This record gives sequence, C-alpha cells and structure tokens, in this order.
Amino acid sequence: LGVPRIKEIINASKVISTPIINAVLVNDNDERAARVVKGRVEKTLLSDVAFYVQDVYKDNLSFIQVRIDLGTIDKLQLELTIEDIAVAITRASKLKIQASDVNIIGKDRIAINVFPSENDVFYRMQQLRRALPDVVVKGLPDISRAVINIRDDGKRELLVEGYGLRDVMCTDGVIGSRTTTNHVLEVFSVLGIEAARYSIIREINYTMSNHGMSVDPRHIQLLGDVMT
Amino acid sequence: KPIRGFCQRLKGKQGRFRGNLSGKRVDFSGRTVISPDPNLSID
Amino acid sequence: DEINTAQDKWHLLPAFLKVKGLVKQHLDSFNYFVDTDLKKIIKANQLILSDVDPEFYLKYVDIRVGKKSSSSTKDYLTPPHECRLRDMTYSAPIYVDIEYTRGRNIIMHKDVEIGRMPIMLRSNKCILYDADESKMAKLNECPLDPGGYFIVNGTEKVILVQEQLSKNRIIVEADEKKGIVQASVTSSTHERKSKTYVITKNGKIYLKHNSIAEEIPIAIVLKACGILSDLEIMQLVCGNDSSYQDIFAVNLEESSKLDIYTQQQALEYIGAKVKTMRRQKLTILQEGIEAIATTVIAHLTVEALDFREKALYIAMMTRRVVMAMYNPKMIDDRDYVGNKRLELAGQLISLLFEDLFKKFNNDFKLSIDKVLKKPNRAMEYDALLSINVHSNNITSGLNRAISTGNWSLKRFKMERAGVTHVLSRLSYISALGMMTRISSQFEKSRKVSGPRALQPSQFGMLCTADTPEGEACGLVKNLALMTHITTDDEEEPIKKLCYVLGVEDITLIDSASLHLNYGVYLNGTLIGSIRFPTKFVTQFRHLRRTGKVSEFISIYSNSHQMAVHIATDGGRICRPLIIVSDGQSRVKDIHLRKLLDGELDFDDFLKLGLVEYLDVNEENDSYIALYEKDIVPSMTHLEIEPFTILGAVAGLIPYPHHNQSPRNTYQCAMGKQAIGAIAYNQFKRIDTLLYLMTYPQQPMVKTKTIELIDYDKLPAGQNATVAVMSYSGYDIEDALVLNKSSIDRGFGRCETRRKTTTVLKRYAN
Amino acid sequence: MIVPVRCFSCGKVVGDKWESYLNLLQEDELDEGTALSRLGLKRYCCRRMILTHVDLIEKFLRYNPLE
Amino acid sequence: IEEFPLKISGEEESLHVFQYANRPRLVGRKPAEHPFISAARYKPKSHLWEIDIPLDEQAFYNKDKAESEWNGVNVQTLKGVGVENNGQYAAFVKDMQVYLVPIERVAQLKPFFKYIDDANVTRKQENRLTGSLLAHKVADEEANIELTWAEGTFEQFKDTIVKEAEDKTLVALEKQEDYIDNL
Amino acid sequence: XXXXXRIEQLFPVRPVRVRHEDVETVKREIQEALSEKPKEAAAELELLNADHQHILRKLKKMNNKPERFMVFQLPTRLPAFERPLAGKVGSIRVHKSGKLSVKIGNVVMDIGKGAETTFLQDVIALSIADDASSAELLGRVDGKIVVTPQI
Amino acid sequence: MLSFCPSCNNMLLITSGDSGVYTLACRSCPYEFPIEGIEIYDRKKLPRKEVDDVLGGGWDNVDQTKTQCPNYDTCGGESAYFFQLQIRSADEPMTTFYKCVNCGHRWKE
Amino acid sequence: VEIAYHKCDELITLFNKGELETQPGCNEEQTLEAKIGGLLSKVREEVGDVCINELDNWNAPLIMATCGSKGSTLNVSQMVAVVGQQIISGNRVPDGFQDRSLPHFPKNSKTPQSKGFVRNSFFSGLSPPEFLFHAISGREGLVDTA
Amino acid sequence: RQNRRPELGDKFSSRHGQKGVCGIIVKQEDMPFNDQGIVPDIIMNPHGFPSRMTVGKMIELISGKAGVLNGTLEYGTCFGGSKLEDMSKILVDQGFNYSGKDMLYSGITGECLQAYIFFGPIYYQKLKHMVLDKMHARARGPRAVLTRQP
Ligand SMILES: CCC[C@@H](C)[C@H]1CC[C@H]2[C@@H]3[C@H](O)C[C@@H]4C[C@H](O)CC[C@]4(C)[C@H]3C[C@H](O)[C@]12C
Ligand SMILES: [Mg+2]
Ligand SMILES: [Zn+2]
Ligand SMILES: [Zn+2]
Ligand SMILES: [Zn+2]
Repeated sequence: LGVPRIKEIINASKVISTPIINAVLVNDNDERAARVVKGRVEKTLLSDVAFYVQDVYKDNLSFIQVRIDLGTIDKLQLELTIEDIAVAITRASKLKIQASDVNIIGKDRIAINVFPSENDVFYRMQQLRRALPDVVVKGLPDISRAVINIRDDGKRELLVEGYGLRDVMCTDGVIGSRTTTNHVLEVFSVLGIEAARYSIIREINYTMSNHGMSVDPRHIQLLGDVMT
Repeated sequence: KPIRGFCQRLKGKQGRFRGNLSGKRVDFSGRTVISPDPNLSID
Repeated sequence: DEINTAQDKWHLLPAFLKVKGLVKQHLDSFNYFVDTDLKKIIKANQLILSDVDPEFYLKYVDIRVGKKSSSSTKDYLTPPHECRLRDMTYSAPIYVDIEYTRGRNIIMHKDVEIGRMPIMLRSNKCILYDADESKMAKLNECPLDPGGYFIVNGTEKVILVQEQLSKNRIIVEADEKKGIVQASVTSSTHERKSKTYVITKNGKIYLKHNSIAEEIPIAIVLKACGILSDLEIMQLVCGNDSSYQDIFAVNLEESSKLDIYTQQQALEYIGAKVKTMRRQKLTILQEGIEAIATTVIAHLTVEALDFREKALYIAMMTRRVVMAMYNPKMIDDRDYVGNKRLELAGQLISLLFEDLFKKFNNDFKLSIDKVLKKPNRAMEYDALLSINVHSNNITSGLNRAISTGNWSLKRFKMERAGVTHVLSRLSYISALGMMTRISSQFEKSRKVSGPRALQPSQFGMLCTADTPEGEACGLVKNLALMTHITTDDEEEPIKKLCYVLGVEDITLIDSASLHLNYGVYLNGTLIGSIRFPTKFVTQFRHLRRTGKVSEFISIYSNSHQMAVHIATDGGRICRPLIIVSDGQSRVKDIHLRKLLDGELDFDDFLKLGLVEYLDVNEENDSYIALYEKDIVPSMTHLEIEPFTILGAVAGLIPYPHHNQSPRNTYQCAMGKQAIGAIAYNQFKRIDTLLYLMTYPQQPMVKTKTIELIDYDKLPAGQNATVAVMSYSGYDIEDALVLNKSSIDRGFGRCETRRKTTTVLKRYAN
Repeated sequence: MIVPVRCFSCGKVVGDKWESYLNLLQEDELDEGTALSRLGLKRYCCRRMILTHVDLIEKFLRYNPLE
Repeated sequence: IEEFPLKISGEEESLHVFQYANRPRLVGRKPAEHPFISAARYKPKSHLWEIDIPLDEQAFYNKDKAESEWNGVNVQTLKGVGVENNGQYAAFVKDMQVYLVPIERVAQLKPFFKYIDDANVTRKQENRLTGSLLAHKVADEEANIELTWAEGTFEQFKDTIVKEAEDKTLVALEKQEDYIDNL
Repeated sequence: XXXXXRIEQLFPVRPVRVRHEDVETVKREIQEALSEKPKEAAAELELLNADHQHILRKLKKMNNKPERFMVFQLPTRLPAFERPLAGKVGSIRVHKSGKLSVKIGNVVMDIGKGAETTFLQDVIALSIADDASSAELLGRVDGKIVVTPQI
Repeated sequence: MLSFCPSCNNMLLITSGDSGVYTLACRSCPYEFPIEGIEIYDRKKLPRKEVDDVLGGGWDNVDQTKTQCPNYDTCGGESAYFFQLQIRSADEPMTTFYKCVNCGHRWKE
Repeated sequence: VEIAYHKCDELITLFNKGELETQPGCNEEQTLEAKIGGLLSKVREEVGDVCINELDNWNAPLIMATCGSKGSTLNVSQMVAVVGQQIISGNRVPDGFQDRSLPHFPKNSKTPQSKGFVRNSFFSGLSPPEFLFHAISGREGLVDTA
Repeated sequence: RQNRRPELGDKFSSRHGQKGVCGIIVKQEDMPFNDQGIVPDIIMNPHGFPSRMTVGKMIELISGKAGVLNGTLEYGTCFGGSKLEDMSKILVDQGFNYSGKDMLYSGITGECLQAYIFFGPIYYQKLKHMVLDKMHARARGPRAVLTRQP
C-alpha cells in the first residue's frame, strides 16, 4: 500500500503483487457457515486428502494407488466423495499424459493403469507418481488461499487472495452483487469501464488515506476520468 | 561505442528536448544562501 | 592506589595504536610488496629466450629498489615536499642483475636500472621513515601527517581500500518463482571463472559455465569425476535423509535416460560441448580434452588420475542446493561481513607491475629478434643499451595508472575506473578520514537496501556512524579504531597439522558414512572428517594461542552444515579481545601494571596468550562480555574497551550515547568541513585551496580518541560562550546570533589560500 | 597561533598573562585553576581564553625559510 | 595397568589396501564374506589396479542381452587408482603385543565396464601435453602388467614381521615441549 | 526409520530412508549399528569412553586370528629415536579407572576410534618383478584407530 | 522406485522387453529379477492438512500514545497507535505516524 | 520494568520447554514475538504517561509539545523516561549471527534487551548494544528515502 | 592569501549535528548579561533540542562550564566520561546553579528575564561554506556556441 501500489495503479499493470478478493457472505456462524463456502475456493487438495500414494507393479500390470481417506473430508466440510476426485484425475491425465481408465474399489482406493521405446512404461510411471498429488480436486485453480476474517461489526467474512473473481462471484453462498477485488484491470474485464473508474478512485483514496495524506477527492476523480 | 551520432544529440536527460527546449538557462538570475528576517514583511 | 583492571584495562588500546597506526593497511601492504612480491614476479617472468641463437639467454637474478650495494643507503631521493613543490613524482629507481652471454659463452653481470617506482609516504623506502622532530623540519615535513599516499606529478593520491566478495567460497542464494542458483567465483593467478550451479526445471539440478555449452546434469559430472556408482551419488548428496533423497532422485535417472554411462562416455558428452582452444592444437578435440576441461572447471587443481577432491566439492555444492530446495533460510547472506574480503594498495600495485613487466619483456624480446634478423655480426654486447633506452615505458605507465586511477589490465582483462583518489586537505581530520575509508564492492544495486543497511556483525570492525548520507549511504564505510586486516599466510603447512590432530584423509572414507561425522574444511575445500570436533577446535585454538601456528588463522564450527571451518587467506577484518578462562580474565592486573611501567608492548600479550584476534566468523563461536562485571562462568572473551565501536572521525563527538544516531552521523559527515590548523608546515605548503583559522582553540570537553589521534594539537574550532534562548527572532530554524565585538576581538576569523601555476614550455622550433 | 590580546566576550586584556601562566605552571608548580586565579582571571570566559590555547607558532617557527 | 608393547616392523613392503564401493560388510551379525576373485591386474607408474570377480549364471544373469550386446560377460571388473597416504599403519595382534606395518598406498575400487566402451569403439567407427593429460596418456599407453593371486599363502610374512619387530630397542630424545615444536 | 519395499546376497539394494525430523536422533544409533560385530562436551566425553571400551574389547577379541587386520592412523613424523623405524616404539597401555592410552616413549597421546566404514577392506603385498607379479592375500581389515597427541 | 543393482549399484528399471515381462532390468550389468510372485510396492506418506484459523487482527499489544484525533468533534480519541519509522533526512528530525484508536484515522506529524 | 521482564521470562521458558498456545494468524515462533511485542509496548506507554504526568509547570519541552511549535510528548518521554523498542523492516531486529543478534548475548536469545529494546533514556545513556540497535534503526530511514 | 571576517551567511556547527547559518550580528550592549557582565558570543534557539534529541549537547555545556571553573578539561567519551553529579557539585561549590541555568538581565530593557537561561561554553566550528564563494548573479554575457544559450 505504498508508492509501489500507487505505481501499479498508475501503470495499469496486468499483473500485480498480492491481489485480494473481498467476498461478502450470507450467514454468520463460524461452524458450517463460513467453512462450507471457504472450501469451494481453495487450491490443490489432492495431496491434502490423499493421505498416501502407492506405486504397485505386478506380473503384467503397473499400478498407481491412492488411498483417499474420508475422515479429513468429514472434518473440512467439502463437497466431493469419489467420482469428483476420479473426474479431476481424468482431467489431469488429459492435461498431462493420457486418459485410459481409472479403477475405484473401496474407501476410494483408486488405481491407475499404464501401458504404451524401451523403459517408457517405467519413465511414465515415475512421472505419474511424482506429479499425481498436485492436481486440484475442488475449488479454483487460480487462487492461492482464503482466510475467514472477523469484522469490526462482528460479521464473519472471508477474503480471497488470487485472480479468480468471476468464479468467486458465481460460487454459492456468497453475495455476487457485493464482491470486489484489488485489481482494477480485473474489475474492467468482468464489470466494465465505469466500475474500473470507481475502482481506481477508491484504490487511490485508500492508498493515500492510509498514509495520512489529505488530498481532495476531486483531484483523484480527474485522475480516474483521464485514465479511463 | 561512445560516439555522438544524430540520435544521441536528441535523447537522454541532457539532450535537446529535455535539456534545451523544455527547460533552458536564463539571463537575469542569481543564487546565494538564505537568511531569516522577521521585520521583512511576508510578500 | 592499586591497579584496577576494571578501569586500567583500556590502556591496551594506546599500546596497540603505538605500534599499529591508524594508517597501517596501506603501509603494511606496500612494505610487503616491495619486500617480497617484486622478487616473486621476477622469479615468475625470469628467462626471455630467442628461437635463433640457441646459445643465448637472458636471466634476471635479483631485484632491488633504491639500493645498489650493501652500504651508505644509496640513491639520495628528492624529498617529498620538494617533489610536491616542483610537480615531480616521489619515486626511487629499480635495479636488476642481468645474466647475458656471448658467442664465446661467457657469464657477465651488472646492476642495471629499469625505471622509477613511486614510493609510498612513510615506508621502508621513504626518507621519512623514523624521522626526528628536527629531520622532518629540515625536509619541511609536518610530523603529524598520516602517510600512506603517493605524490605523482605534484598531486597526493591514495589507493582506497576496496570491498570485495570473498573468492573460492561457495555462496548459496535462493530465489522466488525460480528455485536455487549457487555460485563460486574461483580466481587463480591468471584465470578467473564462475562455476554457476543452477536449477532449470522439474526439480533437477544442472551445472553451468561460460566454457561449456548447455546444462550439464550433475549426475553426469559426478560420474565424470569418478563417482560412477550411481548410488555413491545418493549417499553423497543426500546422506540418509528421506526428504532429500526423493527431492534429489529426479535427476538420478537422467544419467540413464540418454544411455548407461561409464567415465569415458560422460567425459565424451562434456567434451563435445566445450567451445574451442582459441584456434590452437585442435588435435586434442576428443574425450581427452576433458582431462583438461574438468581441470579448468574450478580453482581446485587435479594433476593425476584421481578426481576425488573436485568430485566431492561438487557433491557438497549439490548438497547445499538440495538443502535450499528443501527449505529457504538455509541460504547465506552476501551482506554478512564475514563473506567479504579487503584488498589493499600493494596487492593492486603487484598486478600493475606484473602487467607492465610482461609488456616490457615482450617488447624487449621483439627488439632483440629484430636486431638479430640481420644475418651477420650478432654482437650481444651493448644489448643492455636497448634496455636502458626502452625501460621508460614501465615508469610512464606506472605513473599514468597511479595518477589516473584507471586500471586497465590485460593478463586478467580487468578494467576499473576510479581506483585512486586525491587526498583531501580541508582539515586535520579530513585526511585521516580519507585514510581508513573503504569503498563498496560491485553489484551496487542502489535500488535495493541489501548492501546498504547497517549490520550487527560489523560491531567493532567498521564504524557505526561514519557514512556519507546522500546517495552513497552504506556503500562507503570506515574502519573502527581497533581493527587489523589479515595477510595470506599459508595453506599447506597447517594441513599436515590437521591430519596429525585426528582428521582422516578424504581418500580413505566412504560416501556411505560421510555425513554421520563432522567434516573439516581448509579455505572452503573439504579435507576429511573428524570425531570430537569440539576437541579438535580446542586443541587448534590452544596451538594458535601458544604461537605454534599463525596468529591470524581462524577456526570455528557450524552445527547446521555439520563442519569445522579453517580460514588462512588475507583480507579478513580482526580485532583484539581478552580471553576469559574459568570465569577469570587472563590479565590478572599485574600484566597491566607491567604494561604501564614500560614492558609488554602489546606483543607480549599475544605471545603469552592473554589476548587474541577474532574475525567475524569466530565471533560466532565467541561469547563476549561487555564490561568485566558481566562475566558469567560461560563466557569466552572480554573486550578491551567498548568505545572503539566508533572510528576516528566519530571520536570527536562528546557524549555520543546521549544523542540520536542521525545526529552522530551528521557530525561524522561535517567534522571534515571544519576549518582550522592543517599541518605544522601549512605556510611552507602551496596547494590549490587551503582554509586556515587564526586562533584555533582546544575543546573544553575532550574525548579519549582525540588524544589518540592528536586532534588537540591541530584543532579546528573555538569555545563560544552560548546562551540557549530565543533572541531577536533571527534564530528561527537553525539560524544563529553572533556577537559583534566578539568578531571584532577576533572570533571565527579565517584565511583563504589559492595558487596559480604557469609553465614556460619549449617548442620544436 | 599566539595568544589573543583580548578576550572574545569581556574585552579584558589577557595578552600579557600567557607567559606568566606558563612560568607559574613550570616554576612554583601550581594547579591550573589556582594559577588562573592568581593571574586575576575570574570570569569563566577569560579563564577559557587561556586554558583552551594551543601555541602553534612555536611549531610554525621551526620551518623558517631564513635559517 | 596392563601393557601392550606395540612394535614396528619391516617397511620394505608394498602393502596395498583395497576398498570396494559396491560390496558391503556385515549383512547381519556375521562379518560378511570374502568374494572369490581371479585375474588381478596392475599398472606400475600409474598404480591402476584392476580386479576380476566372476559372476553367477544360475541366478539373475540375463544371458540373452548379455551375449547380444557384449560378447561375453561372466566376470566383474573393478578399476581404481591407488593413492599414497601418510601415517597409515596396519595392525595385527600376534602376542599380547600389537604389530604395526605401514600401508604404502590405498586404492578405492569401483565398477569398470569395459564392454560398453568396446561397443562404442566398434560402433562409432561405422604440443607438449602437460598435466593430467600426460598422466592419462601414460596410464593408457604403458599398461597391463599381469598378476597371479595368492589366496591363502600367508606363511612367509608374519615370521619376518615378528622378526623385523624383534630386532631393535631404542630410546627417545624428544621432550614433551619439544614434540610440540616437531608437530 | 521406515523403508520403502546366496539368495539374500543378491536381492535389490535399497537406500536408508529415515525421516527428516529423526535423522539427528538416529544418527547416534547408526554409528553403533554399523559395527554389529559377532551440551556438546558431555556427549563427546561419553563417546570417547564408549569408544575406549569398544576398542579394548576388540583388542581382546583379536587375540590370535589369521584373517583379522586393523589400521592405525598415526601422526606423521613420530618422535625419531636414537640408533642403538625398526624395533619397539613404546606401548599401548590400558589406563586406570577404565581408560586407555598409547605411549610412544616420551609423548603420551589420545587413542580413539575412526569413522565407520561400510565396505570390505583387504591388505595385499605387491611385487614389480617382470618374471612374476603376485598379489598375496593376507586378511580383512577390522576397523580404524586414530591417534592424536595430547599434553 | 529407487532400487539399485547389486554388484554395480547403478539403478533398477522396469523394461518393456520381450514376451510382455515387466522385470527389474539394470542396463549397466547383466542382472535380472523376476517379478512373478509379487510383493513390491512403494509407500509414500503424505501429511494431509490442518483446520486453519481466522485472522481478525490484534490491535491489542500495539504501541499506544496519548493524542487527539483531527476529527475530535465526531469521534473522541484520546489515544492512538504509532511508529517512529519514517526519517526523511538526518539533520531534519524524525517523523511519527499515528492512527486513531477510536475511529481509525491515520496521519503523521 | 522488572515486572515486564519476569513475564517475558515466563513466556520464553514456556515456549522452550513445551508448546505455547498459538495465536490465530501467527505460528508458534511468531506467537511469542507478537505477544512480547505488546508486553513491552504497554510498559513503555505507562512509564511515558507517568513521566508526563509528573512533568513540571514551566517545563520547556512540555510547553513546546503542548504548543505544537516543536516536538511531542513522545519525544520528551524518550528523552526523560525510556526509548523502548527498536524495530526494523516491520518487527524486532533480525539475527546478524548464528541464532543471535550480537556475540554478547547467549545463543538462542529472544529476551528483551537482546532484540532492540532500550530501557535507558537519552538522559541516562545507551549501552553499547542499545547504541548499535538504535544506530541500525536510524540508518534504515536514511537508506530508504534516497 | 585572503583574510575573511565571519560575514552574515557563514555556516557553523557544534559537533552534535546542529549546523546553522549566522542570521544576525548584534552589538555587545544589546546582549543579555549576568551579574559579572559576561555576554555570550553565540545564542542558539532552544527549539533545536527537543525534536532532535541532543542531550549530549546539554551535558557538554555543563561539563565545559564546570571544567572551565575548576581549571581542568573534561572527558566526554562514549559509554563513559565525566559524571554529571560531579560537575554539578563543582558548579555549586562556586556559587552557580547546579543545572547551569543563570539569572541574566536583558540588554535592551535592563530588567531581569522571567526565565532562567542555560549559560555556558560550547565548542563550535566554522565550516568551509561561505556566502562569499556562493553569491552569483548574471545579467548577460557568454553563451554556448552551439545553442546560443547562457
Ligand atoms: C496465476 C497467474 C495467472 C495470470 C498469468 C493470469 C490469470 C488471470 C489473468 C487476468 C484475467 O484474465 C483478467 C484480466 C484480463 C485482461 O485482458 C488482462 C488483465 C487480466 C488481469 C489478466 C492478466 C493475466 O492474464 C492473469 C493475471
Ligand atoms: Mg535540513
Ligand atoms: Zn572574558
Ligand atoms: Zn547392474
Ligand atoms: Zn479519530
């Protein structure tokens, strides 16, 4: 929030440091009112719910097994049981190597089959083992993390650190008409140019009001009007 | 490569535009240390 | 009254300063140069030959400065003030003994002069060495002048101390959004090279250089260096740690993905990628060119079959990169005072003289060859006439370099601008501050505050206030009052002592149990491993304190990267401290009374092992008491006197611990613009600009430092009677009210002195 | 260089007491304060005019060009 | 209390100490085994040792690719440069007394794959030299002295050792402070 | 810690995989697990005592065995004696109250154990003669003893 | 997989060789291993996650002084948080930033 | 002041022997710092308030601060009573050595008077380490503004 | 050579960073005086002390006054030097206020000043910056050959 922030706003840089989304909730309850909507906007939880990963070989088949425990999902209130994880894994396989088949047996003890040039099966098995527990199984693959904040009024709202604005406005459990972000360029792409002008004016007023500088609002208004 | 071509005669902080066109050196001017004076009126 | 150690402890500081002056870096370095490095360079570039005339050779047997035979202290020199007045250069002649022959195969000698060498003020060669009050007066020299500068063409120039990042030391630095890149700039006598050790992608680590093509995997170079087991790599760069093995083993299979490897195949892979030999003997262009390209990858020299030392060097570099991959904050800081070295005036003059000597030898050889191009009457007699005519180029170049400060060399292709600076004569303290001043290293990076902040580690080694604000804040530094820079002592003789003490050779241990023990290092190169590192370090420190090894060799430990480090190079800032044993100081008071009486001139304190030197790194092992009343029975040292945190210019402030720090810095800056006495011969002098005070006065509130630097003999100020009050409204913001009739009686009365130089030169007509 | 004739604050003539001060210090050894008080220097300004003095002329005179 | 007079014995011996970077020791409480070897090799003026260990075909041999790529591979070849280290002394207890014999050099033996290199030298086909290049050229040019193993003929060395150690009785002249100057 | 998964001498080789938090603790157990023979000052004193009793036990164990050998690391340039090396150089004597020391004749030292080696070691005599070159096998190296001078 | 070949310690691989066998190849020396009668597997433990906590803020335990807010007529502020961490020049004095503990108005002096 | 150093001793010994209760935003290593960084701030403020209350009528620093012509009660509290805590880059002074700020303190030190807390006043005179910490804190702004 | 009188505009300093430019030069009679008639050479605004926090200056003034009276030079060194209580005792043994504040008279009206004044010797220094070397003024004259600008 210093002259680097003023410089970013003034330069209209497409990438800034520390972008923050302010999502306004609907309810007020710490347990199963804020966490149920925080769980829908988070990062790669495959290794966060996998609880181990196995590399298994046999007479003719080469396996990769993951034992996705359900107690952690029962604690962190998440909306995914078996097939959401399987669909995410198949999407990741399409993204990275290949989609052939995914077996599910019990307690989410998923298995993955491999076959195709020598040692290619071993190389691909090693790559899959290393790169498996790094694919998003729920939420937004564009957002670092979210934290629930206790407001001065007592309200319990969470604010998001990343670039997923439209997805957050669309997620269930948040007020989409009251949701803002740091990025004026993000506001411009989704909300329009007048919204971006308002965002520029507010961000300048905040960055120069938190430092103790007393500037008339009309100067900043003219700056925004010229910039946009 | 320290040679002064035509392009080098127009660029930089001390070129034509930023050194001799938008900002110059003027006649009838001076410069010395300052001291206070209460009995000097403001203005 | 008896001798109280609590208050009489500080008397060691005057004893130190008596035999180790404030200007002693310059003096000591130049002394050592003219005593040893001249002969070393002569021994290096000794014999100049010719292809023709197979019975002909030229040899330099011996060199000297300002001395022909063993008597009378020959070569009367023009006094420095005479040189200063006449616009000459204070220099002395260089002599050599020439070994030349004839077609009759005779051995003849001589005492041949080969130019003039500028002599540093107050050295073994300067006339002012150990002058008396009378002699200085006869030669028109002020006794209170610091010294340590050159007069060249009538101007006083000084070589500032130059900050550098230490050479031959692994420096692991992380980075965000990328990974870890670690480097080691290895500068040998003639070639310098940085073996960057970077991370490209995928969590695999490569090797880099300017003489290799692209991205050598570390497993391949480790196989090229004799570690071909492909599991010996694992136990080397990961130990037994699971968190390291999985993060490293990505690239354990890149040495098999291309194909299986042996040593020769890996060498071939590397050697296909080297650049060239600058178009010379390209018949080596095979696997055999790696027998030299692995030799030229680090300052570590391999000259036989085994590559174990360089192999394990790269393995340890790999281990550091793997640790920094596991987590940041295992990296080291490049602004840490213990990661930096100091280079003095003699060290640079050595390089300059070597380069000039080589150019002179080349031109002498071409002149001899051209004379011999005639097919008749090859008369080697009077060949020394050519050397006597041609030798003026070395003197001219020496003067040009040492009076321009632009050092452009060719042996290293190093080009620096602004080495020397003109000595400032604005006050007595201005020159003394020009000495003991340190200029920053390269990679200035003004936009970042890294090399700008004060460091806790510079306690008692660099002055905490002396800093020029403006735009060079934190880049220029100054020395503290009690410091001492090291000299490169040895590397070999103490390695045998290491092996005697209990460490095992690196060629006996296994990669399996390498990381289960503490490993000793010598100047950053792994030497072995030892059990009981504490016992090893205790015995080593005892042997150094009893004088069996050098007094500037530092040994310590590091529990993070389990190791004991031993440093022996030059350029490390030290400072004396008092050893405390079993909760008892080793001074015992009697030693202090003996020092006061006249014995024990601070050399016997080191000789008896009561005090000792410490660099920044051994201070990590140290645990020092500020005052004697703070000595718990778990301390290691006690400092001699805790006001040497400040330097010489900072020693003028009274009660500096009662002001804010920016005020102390502002006083350090502007105590050098104060006008007063300058020297005892300021009226015999003729300078570009002088400022003098008619009636200077001693300050009423002294400091223990101004007595040590003789500021009370050449002071610049007056004790005014002051009334702190609001008066007349003309003193509103840093404006003063001066008493007329104090000016009339003569108060703040000064004098200016400029000079004009004219030359009546001769023309070709 | 040499002792100033008068005192910067008062105007009291102290130019004739430098030699007396030195003689009192050397012969008939005395404290500096008692020497200053025996010389009639009572105000602290006049006392400092003689206490805080460096005789630089004796050091400039070793370099006379007419030796 | 109890005193073990350790003696010193004949130094006119070219003792060498082998180290194997592959084969471990003490797979269990048992102190492992000493492998069967044959066809040792040496190289004077470079001290390049070479040792041959014959492989086993009845277990884990892969004869097909073995023969298909390399003409015959039934022996393991270990190379290794024998470096000179100072202060090493080999100890064996003959009586309650210890017996010290110096080690001339120590070599660290690592696997040597000649057959792959031969594969390149058959397939890819279809001036002062100072430093380690000269050493490499000497080692690969003047080569291949030939040796014979002696697995258990240790019946002609201990006698000399127990005799070359019982041949002198000396007295020291260096003091305790003096040794500090020596070392 | 954990371990990822004539017959037993030819099974695939697996590395030692100890947890990062544990490696410091087990490192004081790995040293005593590499032998398997058939506040930084107190720790080092205890290690010295344990190594002393260990090496005394080994000295007793190797009373008379053909294939057992030991390696001693000595200070280079040990005190040269007077000609009356070859012969007897002091003694390695067991001290009192469970201590061990080595005497060279005028100087006493500290005798300890070296680093632990996880491989085989063999001692070999060599001859350069062209008529016959031999490699006589003697025994297998037991362990390493490092000797350090002390006041 | 990370297993090493006995007697050469190089590396073990799974090979797409002949007759559909995924045996444990070496590629450095002639060493083979039949997988038949399988028990091999590679277990990698994985820390899952923890229940994260809020970030309300702790204005308590922050530096406090005794000043007056500029907009006193609106909010009555007799205390304020501060830091003396702005120094323009050395000759010029330090600068102190405040914030109203009552309303939250930042300003500097 | 001795009261607030005993509580800091208690917090240090708790965080060492066991696992101290962890504040929401920060970790166990940061919980201790963020606690003592207010445990010292409160005592600094109370001592300053006491000295201002005891200040005399016709005290020139007080008249200037009350006038708004020069200075502040914070400045005069630093001059008279205590200049408390020297912080750089946002919090207490980072280590310059291995697990230490200076070689005069024991290894693994987090007590006040070891990380940039001065209990002296300018009237009393800073010790060598307080002197150095205050020097670093002062240099920060100088190297920032340019 | 050139001899220079401390004109109005010359810069001074006091070893505590309190640099300043001479603002006015006043006659001796228009200066506050004590019982003995001592008149100060320099008067400095007290407003430079509280915001800059230079109390080493104050201790220097007291120590200098006591040392002048006692006939000895005093030591102000880092983490030590002459103690303030000793200087106060020496200053009270000679009939001066222990805190260095003295009752002076106005020189313009003659009557006592209603506030006691901090009075004593402070070591100053004259700096090389002089208004003589800075006063520049141009009406017309030399111009650059290329741009024809001053
Ligand atoms: C995690 C890193 C992702 C980053 C590279 C991607 C992810 C989201 C992207 C932004 C959004 O699309 C919205 C905007 C669209 C405009 O046209 C250009 C700007 C704008 C801010 C984008 C810039 C850039 O493309 C971003 C930051
Ligand atoms: Mg200013
Ligand atoms: Zn007077
Ligand atoms: Zn193999
Ligand atoms: Zn408010």
